[PDB]
Amino acid sequence: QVTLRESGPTLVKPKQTLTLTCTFSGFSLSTPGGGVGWIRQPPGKALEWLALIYWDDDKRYSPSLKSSLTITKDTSKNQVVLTMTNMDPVDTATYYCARLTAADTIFDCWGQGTLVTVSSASTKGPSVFPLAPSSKSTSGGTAALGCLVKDYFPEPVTVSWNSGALTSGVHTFPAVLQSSGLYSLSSVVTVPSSSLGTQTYICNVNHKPSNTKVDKRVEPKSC
Amino acid sequence: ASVYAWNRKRISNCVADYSVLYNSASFSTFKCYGVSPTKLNDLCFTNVYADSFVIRGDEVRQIAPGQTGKIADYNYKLPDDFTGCVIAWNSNNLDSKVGGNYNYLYRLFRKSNLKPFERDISTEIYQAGSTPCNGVEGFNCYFPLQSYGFQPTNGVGYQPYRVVVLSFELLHAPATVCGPKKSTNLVKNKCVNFNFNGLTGTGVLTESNKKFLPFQQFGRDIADTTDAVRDPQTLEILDITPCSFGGVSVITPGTNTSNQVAVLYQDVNCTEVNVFQ
Amino acid sequence: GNYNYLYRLFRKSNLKPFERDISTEIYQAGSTPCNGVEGFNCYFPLQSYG
Amino acid sequence: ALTQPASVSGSPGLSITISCTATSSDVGAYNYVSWYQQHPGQAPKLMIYDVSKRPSGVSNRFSGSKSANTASLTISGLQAEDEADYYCSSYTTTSVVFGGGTKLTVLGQPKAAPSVTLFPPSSEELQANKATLVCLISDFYPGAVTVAWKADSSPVKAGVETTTPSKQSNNKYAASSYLSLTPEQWKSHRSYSCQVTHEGSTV
Amino acid sequence: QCVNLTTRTQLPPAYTNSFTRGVYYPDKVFRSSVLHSTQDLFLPFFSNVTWFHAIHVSGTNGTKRFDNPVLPFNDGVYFASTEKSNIIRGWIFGTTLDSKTQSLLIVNNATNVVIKVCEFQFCNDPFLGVYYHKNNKSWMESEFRVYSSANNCTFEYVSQPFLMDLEGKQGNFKNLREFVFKNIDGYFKIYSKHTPINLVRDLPQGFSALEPLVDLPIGINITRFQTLLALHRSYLTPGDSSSGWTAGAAAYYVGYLQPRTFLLKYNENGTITDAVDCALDPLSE
Ligand SMILES: *[C@@H]1O[C@H](CO)[C@@H](O)[C@H](O)[C@H]1NC(C)=O
Ligand SMILES: *[C@@H]1O[C@H](CO)[C@@H](O)[C@H](O)[C@H]1NC(C)=O
Ligand SMILES: *[C@@H]1O[C@H](CO)[C@@H](O)[C@H](O)[C@H]1NC(C)=O
Ligand SMILES: *[C@@H]1O[C@H](CO)[C@@H](O)[C@H](O)[C@H]1NC(C)=O
Ligand SMILES: *[C@@H]1O[C@H](CO)[C@@H](O)[C@H](O)[C@H]1NC(C)=O
Ligand SMILES: *[C@@H]1O[C@H](CO)[C@@H](O)[C@H](O)[C@H]1NC(C)=O
Ligand SMILES: *[C@@H]1O[C@H](CO)[C@@H](O)[C@H](O)[C@H]1NC(C)=O
Ligand SMILES: *[C@@H]1O[C@H](CO)[C@@H](O)[C@H](O)[C@H]1NC(C)=O
Repeated sequence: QVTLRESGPTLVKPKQTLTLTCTFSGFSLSTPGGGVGWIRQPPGKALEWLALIYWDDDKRYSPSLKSSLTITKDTSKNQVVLTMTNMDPVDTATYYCARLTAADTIFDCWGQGTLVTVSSASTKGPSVFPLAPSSKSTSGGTAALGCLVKDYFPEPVTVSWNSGALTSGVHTFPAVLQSSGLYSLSSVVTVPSSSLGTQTYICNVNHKPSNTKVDKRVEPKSC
Repeated sequence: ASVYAWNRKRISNCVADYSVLYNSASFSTFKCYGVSPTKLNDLCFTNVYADSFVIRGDEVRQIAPGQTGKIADYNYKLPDDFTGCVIAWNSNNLDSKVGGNYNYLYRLFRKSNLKPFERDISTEIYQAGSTPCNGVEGFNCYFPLQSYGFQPTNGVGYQPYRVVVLSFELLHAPATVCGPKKSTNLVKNKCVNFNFNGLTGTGVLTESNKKFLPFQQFGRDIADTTDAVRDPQTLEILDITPCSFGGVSVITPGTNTSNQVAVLYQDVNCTEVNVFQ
Repeated sequence: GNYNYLYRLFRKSNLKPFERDISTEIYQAGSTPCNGVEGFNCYFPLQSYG
Repeated sequence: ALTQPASVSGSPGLSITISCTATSSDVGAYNYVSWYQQHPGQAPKLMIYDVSKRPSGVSNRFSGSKSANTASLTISGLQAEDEADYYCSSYTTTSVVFGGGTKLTVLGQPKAAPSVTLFPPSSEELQANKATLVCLISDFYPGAVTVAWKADSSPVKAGVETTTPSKQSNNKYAASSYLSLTPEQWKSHRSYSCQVTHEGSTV
Repeated sequence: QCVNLTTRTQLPPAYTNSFTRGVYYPDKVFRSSVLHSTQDLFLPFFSNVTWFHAIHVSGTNGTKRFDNPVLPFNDGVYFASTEKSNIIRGWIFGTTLDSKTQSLLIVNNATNVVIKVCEFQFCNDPFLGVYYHKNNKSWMESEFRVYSSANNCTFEYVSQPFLMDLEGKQGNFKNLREFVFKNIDGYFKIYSKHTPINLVRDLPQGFSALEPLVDLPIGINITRFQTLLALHRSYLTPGDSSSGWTAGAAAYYVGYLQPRTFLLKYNENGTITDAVDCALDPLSE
């Protein structure tokens, strides 16, 4: 019954129109009390409510951005579009699609979390490059492989090994913006160097804005 | 709906089980200003009348016979001899949006008086004085239909309360709407008091071979005596025979000679009560 | 309203002719036991005339 | 304004009280309160929906009620578990506010030693003008420690102000870092010291 | 959709004799070999009943007798139908019949007997009808112009929906369904009995019981009587919407009743084989 699918462009231009399509199923905007809404939350900050589409087509807005906040609905397509006009540079946050099932139950359902950044920098290509152990890579025994990627402005990226097959024990921890202006993150999956050459290791990069599905296998490389 | 456009849902040919509604204990209040809360599930009426309107928690007492109120004296009044019942529950669960739910309506400014059971759709502007309106929203003329806002986190006196009126009106037509007439288990080959829908009496409920008509249920004899009826639950012929009775005749000799007796249960096989049949 | 005069609303069964009835136990209506707590289906048997 | 304290941590298995402010007339009656629990990297979970009653999805020892004007979710039984950020939420007269947040942590954990592993780049990203000496720092519970570099020249930043704030399944926050260098210079440098400092074990 | 279609050449209606007709079950009691008598509203034996002809002759001269008038409903009526193509399929009642009293819509075109106790204002001369379409080669119902200002309704007794044939063939009568639309103490007691017949222009003689169909608990006032017949219109026959109607061949023997004691004779199986009028020649008394 909970089929919340948060979508929308992440890297947007300043003073643009943001589109957040939240597809769902099961419960619809017909029974009273049921209401879909979006909650703004910056990375590492608190939460704040922005829009709340109700069953009676009531577009309740917040006084913080009352002039620029707009949201529509679609009962047939089961998709709710939040049109945040005049995207300010400070509006960089992680939106969350929720569902007000009733007045007492405050936002029972919750989405996944789509990070939306706003700037003038354009998108860039990925830097998918394996991390093979070297002669000076043996410190205590841990010499796991990696899929370090850099030189890309859009922050939300996901690494899937073997298209979600070898994802057992993945410890890929993302990072924040560096001093140059490019993000970077590597995979810390728990895979020793013993079972490295017999199995196929291919980290399929998932870039949403640029839509580049670059694939690169991993083999132990020499000097 | 609201108090301004309270509808009427009249349904006939019902088996209205009010016992499960009284045993629900989910609504806020159930005390009704009519007949007693008990014994109403056995009295039979012609048809039931249902209404629908919402009033805030501060005026939930204005749906009683002999009450005054700015909301009730112009939207929905009570009859002088109201004998039905009124049920209300807390509606602040699914019908109260943030910022004020303006879906429901209300009307408090009326120049004329309201009569019991009088649903009006009066939408014209009202004049609070002598000067005519002539279609203006200025002085001495106010719109009666105002916004019935619902603050989701307000006091109890402002929370919505769905109210329904169940009038038990009786007409000249035969009674049709009444509740459950429960039954019991089947007893066979025993003198027991039966409580059938049509007949009530005592006797032995046995089986037989006679077959009744598809529409006929009961059965009589030559000298107007019941012989067999049909079970309302399962289609079957049950022979109703009067259980063993008779007269006791004490056959005793002269009390001067002896003091022993010998009772005689007349016209009984005496398997139901020196034995010599 | 003189609240000194009050009457009993109802009871379990009908009172016998010429029989005293001085009780505080509330009527247990419905099916859930009241357990001496006043609330829904546990109204007080006595009520003032007003 | 549902202002909440930063982080009121306590011993495991203790009924530590979480509080947010009075929520005055801007909030009408404070009758719809729902505490949250947002794990780092996932969506928040509802531990309670009403003043006292909790939903049926995450029914656990998460209990709490509002005494006079403030709510407090008291957890006694199921306390020795994962930690997250709490959020008391309620509706105002015309709007819905979430207030601040309470990043409640579980104080008390045996620390032994972090992980200092050097991962030189392979011969795939060197010739592509993307040489990077990544350093893995993990195996430490309390927060994300600061990485120190003393590679015989000077402590250089080189873009390590990340700390990767993301906990794993073992609730161990790793403080990994990276290193941006010149296009092609491998034999001219030495082993860059990545001896991270940790509370309890400086090495 | 109310336009008046008289197109009738009326003649003094004849009357037939009730050869031991109009006997139903006064209650639901079962009795074997009992001669119990009661004071009921049965139809008296050997009594002149009203006859209405509804045969459209198209021979040398022919006649277009199509009678459906109002009949004063005192206490009841003994309705018969010596039809062969199921023409008569409607029975409406009422006191004034013009949006004043609670009326009835007991009719079954081809689906089921829809007992809808509604309070519409039906117009003065309603009529049903079917069409003999040349594109389908089937007798389907396409005319339901009975009521015009449909109002709210009070009771619904829609039975199981079925499908008839509506074959308006000619020949010999082979079906007879009798009904008693009596109402006492606000109980619209309905009786029914389907008996085969083989006749041309005479009422079948003999005795036949009448089993109750339904007991409506509605207590409205019934002081009139109106029938709803079927118009088997066709495309081969000329005419217009006011005169191009081709009636079938049927007749209903309506008859008024009165309080009269009767001597019922229940059989060993539980049915009424014979009965005595208790008011006929002194032998019956
Ligand atoms: C009444 O219910 C019983 C229990 O199943 C069943 O055996 C019987 O046939 C029912 N009678 C009806 C439906 O008339
Ligand atoms: C009394 O009961 C016995 C039991 O079988 C039976 O044989 C006997 O006929 C009964 N008496 C009479 C008078 O029928
Ligand atoms: C049919 O006749 C009635 C009364 O004779 C009349 O009121 C009605 O207008 C007529 N219908 C038409 C269509 O003329
Ligand atoms: C009464 O019935 C007889 C027998 O058929 C008939 O000759 C006579 O015309 C009838 N009279 C009336 C008034 O119906
Ligand atoms: C008869 O055939 C026509 C096609 O000419 C079709 O439109 C119609 O639905 C069919 N049935 C009836 C009842 O007219
Ligand atoms: C609804 O039924 C009542 C009951 O007879 C009647 O008085 C009223 O006119 C009906 N309303 C409409 C719109 O037909
Ligand atoms: C109609 O029947 C009712 C009983 O159901 C009776 O009270 C009333 O007087 C009757 N009216 C007429 C006009 O027959
Ligand atoms: C009575 O019912 C029996 C049932 O078998 C049947 O054989 C007999 O013919 C019936 N008698 C009649 C209908 O007169």
